[PDB]
Amino acid sequence: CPLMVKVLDAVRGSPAINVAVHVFRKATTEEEFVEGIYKVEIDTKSYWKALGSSPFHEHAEVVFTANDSGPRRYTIAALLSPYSYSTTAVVTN
Amino acid sequence: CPLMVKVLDAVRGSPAINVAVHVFRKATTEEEFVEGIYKVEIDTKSYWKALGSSPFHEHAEVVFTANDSGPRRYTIAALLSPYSYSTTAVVTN
Amino acid sequence: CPLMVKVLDAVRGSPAINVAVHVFRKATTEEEFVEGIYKVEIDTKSYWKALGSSPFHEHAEVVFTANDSGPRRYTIAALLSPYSYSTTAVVTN
Amino acid sequence: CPLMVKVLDAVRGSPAINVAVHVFRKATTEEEFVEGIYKVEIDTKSYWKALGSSPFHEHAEVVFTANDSGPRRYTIAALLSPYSYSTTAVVTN
Repeated sequence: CPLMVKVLDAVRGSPAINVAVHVFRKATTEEEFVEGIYKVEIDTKSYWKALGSSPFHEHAEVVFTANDSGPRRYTIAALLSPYSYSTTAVVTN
Repeated sequence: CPLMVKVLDAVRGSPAINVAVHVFRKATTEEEFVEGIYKVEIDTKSYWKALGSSPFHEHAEVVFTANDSGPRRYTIAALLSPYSYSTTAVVTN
Repeated sequence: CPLMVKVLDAVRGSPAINVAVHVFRKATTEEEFVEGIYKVEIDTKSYWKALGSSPFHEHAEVVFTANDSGPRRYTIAALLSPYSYSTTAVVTN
Repeated sequence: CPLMVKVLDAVRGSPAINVAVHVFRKATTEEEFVEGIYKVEIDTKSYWKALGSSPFHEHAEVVFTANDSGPRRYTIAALLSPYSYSTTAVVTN
């Protein structure tokens, strides 16, 4: 039972490529698989995550306040987008 | 029982490509598979996530306040969009 | 049962490529696999994460205040986007 | 059961490539695998992380205040994006 994978075998020219090839062959127990390829996070927020095993167990008093306030400019040209013969310009006068 | 996969075998020219090829062959127990390819998160918020095993068990007093307030500009041209012969410009006068 | 993987075998020219090839072959117990390739985080925030084993157990008093306020400019051209014959310019007059 | 991987076998020309090839072959117990390749973090913040085993156990009083305020410019051209025959310029007049 052979397995064969061909991706972009013969490439002639000047391309602009993003390639992600994931080949997986397999064969109280737990197994976890977390694969992440080409992940972009520009403005990402996580406040409470994975607090753990029994936090704040007894009479916890938590006062959490969060403010997202301010001039923030995120100017991106060609995010995760390859180009071959083009003109990518960010002109901020 | 052979398995054969061909993606973009012969490429002549100047393309702009995003390629994601995932080949999977298989054969108290738990198995978890989490694959993420080409994930873009510009403004993503998660406040309470995966707090864990028995948090805030006994007489918890939590005061959570969240405010999203402010001038934020997210100017993106060609997000996850390859281009071959084009003109991608972000002109902010 | 042979396994064969070919990616970008014969490349003639001047391409601009990102290649990520992950080949996986396998065969109280726990196994965890975390693979991350080409991960970009421009403005990423994590306030409370993995606090551990039983933190803040007894009569915790936590006052957390967070403010994101200020002029911040993130000007990016060609993020995770290779280019072959192009003109990437960031002109900030 | 042979395993064979070919990536960019014959390259003729002047490309600009990022290559990441991860080949994995395998065969109270715990195993953890954390692989990270091509990770970029421009402005990344982690305030509370991995606090440990039972911190702040008894009558903790924590006052945490955080302010992100100030003129910060992050001008990047060609982030994680190789180019072959191009003109990458950051002109800040």
